[PDB]
Amino acid sequence: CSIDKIRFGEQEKIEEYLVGIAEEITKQFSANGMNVVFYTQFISEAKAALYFAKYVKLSEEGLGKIVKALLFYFPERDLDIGKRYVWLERLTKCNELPKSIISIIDDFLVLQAEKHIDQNYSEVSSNGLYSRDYGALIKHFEKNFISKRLSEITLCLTQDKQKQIDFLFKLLPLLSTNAKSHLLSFKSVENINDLMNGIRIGLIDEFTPEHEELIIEYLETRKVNYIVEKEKGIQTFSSNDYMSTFGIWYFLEEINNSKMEEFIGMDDQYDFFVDPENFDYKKFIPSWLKNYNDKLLGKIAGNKHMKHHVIEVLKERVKNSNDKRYLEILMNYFI
Amino acid sequence: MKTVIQDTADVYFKRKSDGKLVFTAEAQTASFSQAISEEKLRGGIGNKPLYILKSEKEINLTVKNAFFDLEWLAMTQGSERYEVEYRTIAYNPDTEEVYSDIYIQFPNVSPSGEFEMSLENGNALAPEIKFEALADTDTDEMAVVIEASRD
Repeated sequence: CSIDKIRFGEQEKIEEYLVGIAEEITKQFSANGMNVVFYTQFISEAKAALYFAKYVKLSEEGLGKIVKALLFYFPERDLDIGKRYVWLERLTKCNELPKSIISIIDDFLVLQAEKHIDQNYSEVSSNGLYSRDYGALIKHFEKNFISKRLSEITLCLTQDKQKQIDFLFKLLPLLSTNAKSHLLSFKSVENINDLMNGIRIGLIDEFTPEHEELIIEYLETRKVNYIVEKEKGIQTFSSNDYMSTFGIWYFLEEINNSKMEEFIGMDDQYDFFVDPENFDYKKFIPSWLKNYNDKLLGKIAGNKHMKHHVIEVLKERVKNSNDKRYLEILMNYFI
Repeated sequence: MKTVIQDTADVYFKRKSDGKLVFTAEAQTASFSQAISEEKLRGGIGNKPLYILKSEKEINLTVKNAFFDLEWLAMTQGSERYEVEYRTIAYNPDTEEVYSDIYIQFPNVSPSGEFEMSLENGNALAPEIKFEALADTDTDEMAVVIEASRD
């Protein structure tokens, strides 16, 4: 259902409801004394309240109140930073974001950065967890957040370990120029990648130089994977991809090299980008691009010479489904 | 013998740094889910191809049994990953013969239970356990299929 449409009433007191949940969490988890016999009760309803809030309003008091605890007092066992991140936008879906929340969230990101600086910590989640998500998001609100002094307190380091060396790559757009200066002091970019993040927030388009070794070695060491994979037989669909991320680059006109049709093999999505006029049509699927990004896909589905089968794909899916998404897709960008 | 489609699955669990083995004989529910839905972004910059698609592809796994085993209560009594090795099979509709074996293995998976069973009849108590596949910040760490049935 589209709860967003429905109207609201008695907003006054539910504000005290949520501030009460917040203060309850603060009091319970704040001291050394934590009762798990208490943890087995409504801990869950506490998250349940922190959710259906979007679809509900929030003055500065209530929104500040939820953010203090949400960034400060919830135990990690039921909470990873990824689902935290996901939860904080949807609170900001139905309201604005004042200086206060900027302040608090920046405090969170810096001291949580200070939390992970450890020989072992890997900062795991089921999203990937680069609170460069946070950096870019705060950048998305307002014009700029140069990170004031938190920039400097993140710069102040030494030879040490390698953790912050690439970790600070998360928050560069929320940093000063001296950040890039003493980054250039050691080890600019060697990550086999860099695209994953730089292309995500800062670089994106307009310049994709001769990066040389990256894609070439990708193909060089993936041909042997192809051989030893199709010969023996395994098919894992492990969630990490760059062949598709460059196949989409190929027809996006960002990549104009002639060395793209090489692999053949698997990932019929790659064939889908790179093989217009002979593509295997007995692989119809409402996926890949169905994960419809926006207009890049208007150009994707331009395809003056191939439309006739995709319109029957729309037939098959929209006709045999009540899901609103697929027909909302069908109408405009496929017209 | 009329309409009795019913199969079986074997599921194993292991924590890292040691050859752990917690297992179940069956998984009655074995619900696998794949949910994908994007965010609300309206940056609106013309010279900015988005091509975001997705890179999360969350998984959901569930098993049920009466087995916590017995020996790990022993020793274990005396992130903490809970890696899982599935074991299932497939059949050819043409031949309906035993020819294929299916494996599923993860390097980052953690359990996620709802600690409120509290149900008002003491039932057979098939302690349903809900799972979650976690992802590190290194690479990959998703699956391994070990497709068999070579021929």
